[PDB]
Amino acid sequence: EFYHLVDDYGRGNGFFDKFNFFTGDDPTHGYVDYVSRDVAAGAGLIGERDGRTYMGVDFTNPASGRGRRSVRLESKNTYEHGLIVIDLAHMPGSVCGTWPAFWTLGTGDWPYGGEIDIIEGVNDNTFNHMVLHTSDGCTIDNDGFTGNLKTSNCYVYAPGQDANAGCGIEATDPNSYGKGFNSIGGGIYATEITPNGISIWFFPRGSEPGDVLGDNPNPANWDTPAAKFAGGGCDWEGKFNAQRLIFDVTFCGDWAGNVWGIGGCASRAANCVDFVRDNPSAFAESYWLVNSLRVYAP
Repeated sequence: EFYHLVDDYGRGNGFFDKFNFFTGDDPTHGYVDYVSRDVAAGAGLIGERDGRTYMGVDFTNPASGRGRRSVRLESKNTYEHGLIVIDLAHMPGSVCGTWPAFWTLGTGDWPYGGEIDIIEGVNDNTFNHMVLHTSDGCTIDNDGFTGNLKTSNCYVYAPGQDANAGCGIEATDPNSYGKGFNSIGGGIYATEITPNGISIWFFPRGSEPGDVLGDNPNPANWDTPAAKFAGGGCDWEGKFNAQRLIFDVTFCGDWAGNVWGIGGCASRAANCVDFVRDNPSAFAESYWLVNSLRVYAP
């Protein structure tokens, strides 16, 4: 009643069988070499670790070619309305030069089917950033969530914002991302998509509701979400269509590479690319460790 399970991703190979591995050049122009499932398996980039599904990057070899090896998985199934719940024991760390994301992407030409970034950040970020990217004509209200609103216009080319900033909300818990998240053993991110808006809850390890992992979650009884995107400034139903789930870690590129120079990573090397190419050992923490991924429908 309210929500029922429609898709449990399981773990290991059964989990990977539910995704297509993207191998094209990075759309965000990162210094990354997305590899095939076979190559990933052969490189230790994907697998299982004590029952948890693992997806990481090459932290052994000096990089060459398109960039450091990683994987980008995009789900075979798509969902228009629903509740996506991911329980993570570990996510890519706050590593200089990286840009991990767990997100959703609509069908058709971007940004017309919408995009939802659930877990995303760069370099040595502390806080998670939850963000929507849409076509023109979608802004959100500033209430109903605990995070800090950074940009109110979800349009990817919104007038007063950096290109492709979208409408983002920054989480206030320092354990919501990277280093901190991993120090507590991770947690759960649940995101609900309805005809009236999107909500994303973050439950640090141990603080989750008793029904969040079960077969009939009821978000209506959960604590205030970390981010909520709603309001009359957007036709929620028309701005987002069927979404596929995506996991990736890219390096440098349009965001991480672009801000390398003004942050705490500037001292590691003159450029982001030089650091990522020459310091493989730095990326050992850049991996996802999934306990479960389950999608529900109303």
